[PDB]
Amino acid sequence: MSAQGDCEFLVQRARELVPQDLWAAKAWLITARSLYPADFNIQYEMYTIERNAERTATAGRLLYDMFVNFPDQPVVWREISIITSALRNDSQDKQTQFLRSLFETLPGRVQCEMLLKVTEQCFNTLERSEMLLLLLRRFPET
Amino acid sequence: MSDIRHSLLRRDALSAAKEVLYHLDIYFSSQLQSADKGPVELLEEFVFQVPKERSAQPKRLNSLQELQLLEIMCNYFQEQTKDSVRQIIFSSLFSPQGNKADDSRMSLLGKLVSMAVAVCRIPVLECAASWLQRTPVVYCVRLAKALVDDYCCLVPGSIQTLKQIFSASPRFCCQFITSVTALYDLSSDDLIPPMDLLEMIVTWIFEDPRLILITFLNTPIAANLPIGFLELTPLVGLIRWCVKAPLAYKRKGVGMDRDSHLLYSKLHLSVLQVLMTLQLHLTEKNLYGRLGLILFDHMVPLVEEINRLADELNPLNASQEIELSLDRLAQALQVAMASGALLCTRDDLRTLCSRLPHNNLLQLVIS
Repeated sequence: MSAQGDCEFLVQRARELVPQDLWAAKAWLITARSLYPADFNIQYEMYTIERNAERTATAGRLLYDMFVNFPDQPVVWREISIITSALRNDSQDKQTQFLRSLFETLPGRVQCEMLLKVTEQCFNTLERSEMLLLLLRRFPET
Repeated sequence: MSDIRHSLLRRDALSAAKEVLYHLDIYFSSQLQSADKGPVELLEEFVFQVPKERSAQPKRLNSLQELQLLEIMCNYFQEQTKDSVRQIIFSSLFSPQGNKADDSRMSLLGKLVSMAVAVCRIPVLECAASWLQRTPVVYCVRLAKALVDDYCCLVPGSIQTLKQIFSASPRFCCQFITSVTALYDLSSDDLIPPMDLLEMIVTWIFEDPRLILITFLNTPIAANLPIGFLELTPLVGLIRWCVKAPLAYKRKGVGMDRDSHLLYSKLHLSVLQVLMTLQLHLTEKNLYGRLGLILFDHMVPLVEEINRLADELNPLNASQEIELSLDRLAQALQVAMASGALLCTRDDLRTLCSRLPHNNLLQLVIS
């Protein structure tokens, strides 16, 4: 019922809204409602467009909640892998620190589940073992 | 007795007026638990520099004595420490009583309110806000427009003082937002908001949802008051102001005002936070009764005003602006529908879109 086209039009509007004030882009992105859970990747991209501490905190809350709601987007897995690698090393990136803070902000059970999912995805022995060790260090009860 | 009135009918800076006001306030406070028009009218006329006799000379004109009386009244009101007494005095002072100086008395009351705001008389400012809530939107909005024109047009700092007061008093901020929305009705060139006032409004959009929520939670709302008793949510005014960005050029040479689109759009973007806060306050909580929010069936009047005002060369000169305004109106309608502010079903505004310029945003609103 022309739902992909609406998402494409919203994406074009956001692309045109990058040059203008971010408040207008945020207001346009907020009132969509038609397919917001399906277009939550676009919402994640918009939240990652802003890089403020408050914006990153809101992103780390909302996008993580949506990813828990919709655990089928590979973008969520990519973000989880980036957050885990940011926790492991590469602290010089402020956005990496924001992702690490967002990951640590989640509950211990949720963080353990995300780390277990990453380790299951991590077919490599070294990466899976390092992720499991990091999860055990952060969460001793897991 | 009339002897006290005669003793208080001399000089324009006399403290006898303040003593009489304090005695009347004390009598009203004493009798409030067990609870006059004439005494309040006489006190206002004495303050308004109109004598007791209906057709006599003015009460000693103004000069510096009027300033001394105003300063004494401000000092008493700030230290009055009585919300009900201050509210009653403020309501009596700025009410239309039919005297020869009624408009001047209302203007002087607005001047004293501006002085109190500059003096940071927070309880007196709250009493004035309640009195404005107990006053017609016409006279109160005119007084607010006069005070805004007085302060904003001066040197920078008045906007800063207004923003500081808005941060301090949220009820006064909500009343000011409603008054500014009523003044900036997009009716004429004067309806275009001034630069300083718009800058203060845009800067004060960090707690606008919080101020709206505070105004809503301040007191339960009864049925529709006479022509508006300072309604908290002026969403229609902000939505129109965002839409009226090219209307600044349209109303005017032609291109006198065209740079205000971005600032209005930034201020309009706060409505998303306001919409989410209103949804949480009404749908999530037990406040889902009544019509959701303050609508008053004004959406149809807003659509009609948008259709009527946009006729000034909408086709090619302002095609992009018209389409953007249509998108903003669609976003406002979607926010109202999702947040429950507009309890009415479809075709209340979809039919109104027939007499508006065709855009993809019209189809999106319909969809």
